[PDB]
Amino acid sequence: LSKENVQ
Amino acid sequence: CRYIPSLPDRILDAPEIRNDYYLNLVDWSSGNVLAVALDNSVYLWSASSGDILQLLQMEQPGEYISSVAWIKEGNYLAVGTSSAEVQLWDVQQQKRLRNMTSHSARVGSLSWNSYILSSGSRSGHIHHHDVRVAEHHVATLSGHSQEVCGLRWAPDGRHLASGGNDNLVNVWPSAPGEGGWVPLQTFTQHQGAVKAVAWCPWQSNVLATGGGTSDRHIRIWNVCSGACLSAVDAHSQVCSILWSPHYKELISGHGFAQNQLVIWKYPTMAKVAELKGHTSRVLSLTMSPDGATVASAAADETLRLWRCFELD
Repeated sequence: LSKENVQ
Repeated sequence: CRYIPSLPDRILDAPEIRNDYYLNLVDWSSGNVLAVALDNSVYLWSASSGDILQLLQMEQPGEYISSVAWIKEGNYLAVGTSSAEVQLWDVQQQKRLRNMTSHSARVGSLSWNSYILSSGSRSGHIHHHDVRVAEHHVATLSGHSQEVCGLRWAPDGRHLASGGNDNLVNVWPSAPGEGGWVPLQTFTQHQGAVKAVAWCPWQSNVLATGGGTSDRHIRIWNVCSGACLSAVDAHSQVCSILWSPHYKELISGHGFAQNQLVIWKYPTMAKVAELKGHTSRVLSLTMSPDGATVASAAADETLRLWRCFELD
């Protein structure tokens, strides 16, 4: 996941 | 309550800092040297002299630095890479003593405990490295199903905390047991990635953790009892926490909306200060050796150095 890098 | 400047003392420039929440791109040495990973290079900056040095630049296309951490005495630097290496650098000589491989994916977090260097990876695994010997890889701790973005040894060496993008916090023993490497604790209450992990310097078994955008909380734990002693809504993803002995406070770094530092009184968890300035999200906090100054690194490609814990 890139959960914390998503807008 | 006392004077805490609303502005940074110094603002260093950090061009091409990689705006990736999971990485740990800054660290402040006992020798007063800031190490800073900007894309595929690491820079050293003495807070004494002001001297700047490009320590290293990655060799291969597409590779970048994913973590940095100084050894206690500040003369060697650990560097994790997107290519899953943990490199060890002699900083005076400016040579690379080791290039340790073992991980299957990028190495986003690092923590030292004497000559053992612990490394965490996007794979979820944590490795202990005995950097003195040839077979460096002496342990595997497998308690995460996603990126280990927070990794910190307790000041007294009795515990290792790890935080993940699986929203887990694990507290590991310093030595395996009959079961082998298994956590002493596993805290599931965070609802987002936990990159922010920090041990109370004056209360052995007390740990602070901070959650990502879907969580937004700071949590304090007793890792002996398993208790959550406190949960505070910080209203923003929490990227880093530091403790300060000086006034018994915590400071945390944040992103949206206000991209601020917040200073809290412990153990009341009352808000003392907010430190505004950063124009994009804070990525990392690190502390100077005298404990007076916090460095914040953000996605606005600046490092602000805040003299917020000055003494008398």
